[PDB]
Amino acid sequence: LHYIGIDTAKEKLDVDVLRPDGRHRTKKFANTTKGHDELVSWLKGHKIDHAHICIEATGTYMEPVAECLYDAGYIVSVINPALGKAFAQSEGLRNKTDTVDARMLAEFCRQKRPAAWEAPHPLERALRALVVRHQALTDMHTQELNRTETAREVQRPSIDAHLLWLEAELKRLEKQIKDLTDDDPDMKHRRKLLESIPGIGEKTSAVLLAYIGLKDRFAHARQFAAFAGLTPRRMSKAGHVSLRRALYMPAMVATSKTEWGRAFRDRLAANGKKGKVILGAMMRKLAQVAYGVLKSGVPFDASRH
Amino acid sequence: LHYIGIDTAKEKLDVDVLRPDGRHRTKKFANTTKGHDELVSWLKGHKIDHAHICIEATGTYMEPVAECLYDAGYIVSVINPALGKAFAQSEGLRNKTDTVDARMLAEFCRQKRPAAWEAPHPLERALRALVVRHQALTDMHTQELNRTETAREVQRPSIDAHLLWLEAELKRLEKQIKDLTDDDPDMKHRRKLLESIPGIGEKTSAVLLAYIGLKDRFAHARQFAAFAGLTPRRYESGSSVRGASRMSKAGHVSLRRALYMPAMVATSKTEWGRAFRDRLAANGKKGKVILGAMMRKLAQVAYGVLKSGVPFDASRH
Amino acid sequence: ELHYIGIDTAKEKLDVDVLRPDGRHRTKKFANTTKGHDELVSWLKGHKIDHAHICIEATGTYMEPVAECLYDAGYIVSVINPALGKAFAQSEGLRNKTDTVDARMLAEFCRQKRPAAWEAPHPLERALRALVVRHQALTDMHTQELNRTETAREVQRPSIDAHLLWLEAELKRLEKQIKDLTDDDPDMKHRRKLLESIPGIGEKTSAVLLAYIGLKDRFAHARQFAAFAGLTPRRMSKAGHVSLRRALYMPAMVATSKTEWGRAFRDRLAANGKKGKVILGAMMRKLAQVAYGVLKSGVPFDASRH
Amino acid sequence: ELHYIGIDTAKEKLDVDVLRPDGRHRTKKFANTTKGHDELVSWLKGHKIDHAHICIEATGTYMEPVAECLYDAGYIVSVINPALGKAFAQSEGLRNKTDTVDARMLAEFCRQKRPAAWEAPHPLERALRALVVRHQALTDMHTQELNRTETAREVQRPSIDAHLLWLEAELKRLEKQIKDLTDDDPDMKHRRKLLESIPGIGEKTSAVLLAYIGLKDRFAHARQFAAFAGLTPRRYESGSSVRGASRMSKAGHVSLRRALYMPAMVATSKTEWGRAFRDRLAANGKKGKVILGAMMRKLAQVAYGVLKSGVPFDASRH
RNA sequence: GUCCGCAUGCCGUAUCGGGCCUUGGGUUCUAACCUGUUCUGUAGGCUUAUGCAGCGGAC
RNA sequence: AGUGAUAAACCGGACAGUAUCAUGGACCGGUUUUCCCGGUAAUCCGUAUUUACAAGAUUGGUUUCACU
DNA sequence: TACCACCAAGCCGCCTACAGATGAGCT
DNA sequence: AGCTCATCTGTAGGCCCGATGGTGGTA
DNA sequence: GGCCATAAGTCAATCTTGTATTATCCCTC
DNA sequence: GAGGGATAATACAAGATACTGTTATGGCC
Ligand SMILES: [Mg+2]
Ligand SMILES: [Mg+2]
Repeated sequence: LHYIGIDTAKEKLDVDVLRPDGRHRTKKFANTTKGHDELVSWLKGHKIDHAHICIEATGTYMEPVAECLYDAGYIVSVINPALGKAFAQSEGLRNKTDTVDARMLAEFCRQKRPAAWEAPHPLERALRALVVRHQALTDMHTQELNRTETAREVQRPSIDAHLLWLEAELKRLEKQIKDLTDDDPDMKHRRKLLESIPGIGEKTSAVLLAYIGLKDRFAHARQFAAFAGLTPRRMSKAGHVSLRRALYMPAMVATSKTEWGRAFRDRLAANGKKGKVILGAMMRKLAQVAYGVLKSGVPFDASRH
Repeated sequence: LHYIGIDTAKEKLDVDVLRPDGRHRTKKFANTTKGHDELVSWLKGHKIDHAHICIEATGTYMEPVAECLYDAGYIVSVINPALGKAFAQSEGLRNKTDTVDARMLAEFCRQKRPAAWEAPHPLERALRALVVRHQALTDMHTQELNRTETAREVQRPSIDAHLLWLEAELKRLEKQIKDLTDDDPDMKHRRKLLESIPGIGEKTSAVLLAYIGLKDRFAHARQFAAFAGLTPRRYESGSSVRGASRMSKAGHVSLRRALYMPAMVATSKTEWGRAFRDRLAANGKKGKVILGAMMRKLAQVAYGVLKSGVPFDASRH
Repeated sequence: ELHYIGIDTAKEKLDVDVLRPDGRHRTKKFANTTKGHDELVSWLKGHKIDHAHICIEATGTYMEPVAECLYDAGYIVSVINPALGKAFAQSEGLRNKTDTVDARMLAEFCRQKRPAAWEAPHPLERALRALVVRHQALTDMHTQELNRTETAREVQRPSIDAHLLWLEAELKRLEKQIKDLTDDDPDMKHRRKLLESIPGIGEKTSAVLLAYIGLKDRFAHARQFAAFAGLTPRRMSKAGHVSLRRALYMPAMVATSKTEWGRAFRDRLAANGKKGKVILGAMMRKLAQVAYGVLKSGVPFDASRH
Repeated sequence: ELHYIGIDTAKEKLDVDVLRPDGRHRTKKFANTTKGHDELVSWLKGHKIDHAHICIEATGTYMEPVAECLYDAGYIVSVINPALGKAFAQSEGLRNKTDTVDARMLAEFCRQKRPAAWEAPHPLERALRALVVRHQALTDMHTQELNRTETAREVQRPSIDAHLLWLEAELKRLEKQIKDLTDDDPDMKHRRKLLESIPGIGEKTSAVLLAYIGLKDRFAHARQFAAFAGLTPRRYESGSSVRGASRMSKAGHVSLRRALYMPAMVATSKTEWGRAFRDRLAANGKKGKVILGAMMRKLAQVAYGVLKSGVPFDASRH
């Protein structure tokens, strides 16, 4: 088994093979479809038919080659970049260059032996992309709302026109998301179970499903809550902001309007916890119950809480 | 002469009068048209005819009251908020650094006697409003344009549609600005003089007018350079202390923002610009340091030309 | 007919800025020397300046001679805390810092703020403080070498031991020098005896307190003295003499632990639910206030009042 | 066959964690005493642990005796830079319970990395470094008092003058004690003579350099000794976009880095080979202190070079 | 009711330190070239939230 | 200490933002310092958007409960 | 009358000015 | 043998630990 | 079956990669 | 003569004040 490290850039790839005997092989490639073919050819050139490849999450510049090597039939791992930086410091490295990083990643692979990566389902990729687009347009719509507060009279026609455009466009995406989840019989069913939870509506169901996916990729619900950066360490905040920000207003709706939510708020209030500390706790709980309900395959039963 | 201070908020006003004798008269008001009428009456109630009012520039909530008192005929000073905080710290070592109350503003007014404020011409306000809007739409366009780079294919129809809208809207505002400056013969002429400067185009001239204004508010061109936050901040003391000169940045950000690309166009493509670039480069100045220097020069020539009242002359450089 | 004068000070040079009643400025630079200081007094009297308020920032000890020179000439002198000067320059909206700008900034500070006048301290006050701060300097150095013995290699120990002996001997020499100083003067002898009467204050703390309070009662209220040490909260401000605050911590600790009036104070705050160091912080402030109080009363400490 | 052991050391206690080949752990705490260390060795020999690789943090003087003990017992001992330990913890997960490193973590550090073996210094190497470090302490105290002389009150001056005389005498005594140490050892005498042959390196710097280089040549290349002193430039590059500015890394012994500044200033100013080097970089757009930083690195590298070569400084090579 | 006097209550997390560890990247390849801003120090200044409560005195 | 179970309990302060304010040090002519008066589109002192923007990554600690 | 162990727990200042080191060539 | 002068904006990471003074109690 | 008001409000995740602005010159229909 | 593309610059640090929106549910028409 060889151990390969790839540093990624927009234009180039730096590759570092670490052979069983211990010697290295290094080569640069263009980060293109042609270059990716040159890479696989080069590996099979040196009779490397079994290898574990390690690569940092670097924008979306690492995604094409990761899929290419997965299809060629290698074990690919796409590591969190923060681990890589810490590992470099554990190795005592005194420089940051592309060839240094590529070699560092081969060692990371060998020593740590990280979990294998799997390309998401096309529908999961599509759903995620729409949910991310929807958040962007909501942010822009909120920016333009803030402006109406202090807008001059001459500025106001321009702002009103943009708000109309943004509202139509948000409405269009919400339909595109609905059509996506309705077509797939799995997603249609899984979304309806999420919405059974009091506090989770149309919007929050789409975001949860976009990050949970189709299959059960988490073994336990507490892992999903960790993935969202909601577990304490203060909250770690080591997880997707898009997922975490989506849960805040549902947390308020639950703690206030819903029966099971109030119960949680009251118990924590009795122990002496402040407003946002309870909301923090409820965010984590919603995440954890969301993954719970899906595993069960059964509508939200309030009796358990 | 009385010295009044007004601490402003969205909803409420807080007023503190300082009498010549030294006694105070304080009263809170609503921040409404009705509220502002009570204030003027309450001052004229206590036979306060001549006063110097000092308000701090918190935003658009304090503009109506400032205009109200200016019309009532009092002297109004609208002060930079950072001066207020600094003044409080000059008044003692153990002062609260999260408040400047109406009393503090009355003392500020007495000690410093700040320069009088003047309500901008309706035409100047309109121009500044459109220019500020244009910059906001430019920023939103840049955001969406950055997103095209890495966008997923399902996202691209949405982003493309938004870019078309934003481009059309930007083009509408540009025409709306042009129509404003053309309809006033003072602005039409002043804008033509600015655009005679190599490196100043349609977009930059509109910014420069919005801040320079109709009248000549500044006595000297160097003051306008300071106003934009472009002059180098010297830091020297005795023999030991020798800090490095840097751009002060203590000035209007929207001006400072507008001049960086003009500066880069001047030093690269124009004769008078390259001349300046070469001299500083010889003297050992780095690339972006020369841009900073050219930004200040453009500001200072912009004001100079308008004073001179004649097109840009290269012979002066 | 009062002029306003600002002086920015350096090791070598002075930068003077006279602001006249009519509102115009006169400026000149002088050497920071005895000869230079005489030229300044002459230059002022050559412009017919008899009355003037002079403002100068505390800048090491490089401004102490000129401040004394002008005070003798009959001018009003203010020595301002330089943190105030900086804030004022910001309030004035200045965009540069030079020796010429600062001299002009200080003349305006003088005109606008009209700060309190400065009084040159008594030679005895000036000597007592000199000895006390030197004593702390040696204590800090002794503590350094004492830390070193913990982890010292064997070959280093003869050197460290030798230094500890020398420092201990020197510390006794100063303690005697301080005792001799506050025995010759009848006023200091009485006042030092009054301070020691407080349970929690001994030989060392008494001399520190006497150095900062001084001979004459230059504070109006007790909390003013507590603020001068930086003990009043705002969480403690720290905006005061660190050498004075330093000196009260261990006195505070022995007071709350092994005195009647201290334990009484500790218990009161313990009942209301305060942490250990919060009570010490509180006792430091209280010790400062009582110390000042006892002196103004002029009678030994009485526990009844607390 | 090989076990991996981590030890977490405090002043009073030792926490030990043995990682067995199979994967199970053994844990037992000990006193940080001579009795404790003998108990530890017996406990390992109890469980038939003959070959092991122990990993300890370099926290100071409290961990040195147990390291000595285990080295003599015949185990492989590694004494790691604590900053590596903290970084290793963060490489194991994103949301660890604590940032603290424990004996278990150290045993895992040992397994994954197999760090280089530690070697107990020679008594004379230990003596020399101790004296040199004492000399730097007294120099700093002497500097303090010199600064005070400037702005002292006249009543304070008798005390400051007295202390200065004492410190001057003690520095002089301790310099002679260093000279007597190196003169008595024929190896150290020769190596010190070689270092002084370099223009820019005198008595004070040669002693510092020996204290960190030592009797035997531990570094494979001279550039590694420059890295050891923290004198090499740290590059920061990625892709087209990311491009930081190279600065002195400073990841290394401050004592070395402190010692070489004035030699570098003497070399670039007064010596033939150092003026040559100054002039070349000054021909490029390099500032004074930038050139000084470069010369500091060069002196470290040449110092180690000359010792390895075993022959006095040859100017021809520069 | 008002104005002063407080060694009063409420508010208060001091300050100085010490020791130890550190085996670059690229190149024309290791005492060469490109890439390099040391280690620390010193002195001085600091006048209430009397804000609110108590308590005492005067009118 | 390891393994399994967990929609329970203890630990938990989310994101995104918006608007607005800013009159150099000095130099060149008079006076013969500055100030003041007159002049400054020149020279020396300058690392923009006082947080420029975009994208991607993130599989808890512990307590109960079983088994070794 | 002189000597000794103990209290608290490691969690945060703002400014205005200053200075030293070592080694090689020159007196 | 003693003296002078060469450098000026600021910015590595971690882990282990100790002393101060004054008083009541003890010898 | 459709529309509005309300709940919280002091302060602090880590990294790996990218790109825009305006105005004048220059080349192409 | 109008329309569109290419181009210049790169280590980062260092002022204040006033404010607002998100979603999902149980209430109301
Ligand atoms: Mg990378
Ligand atoms: Mg000064």
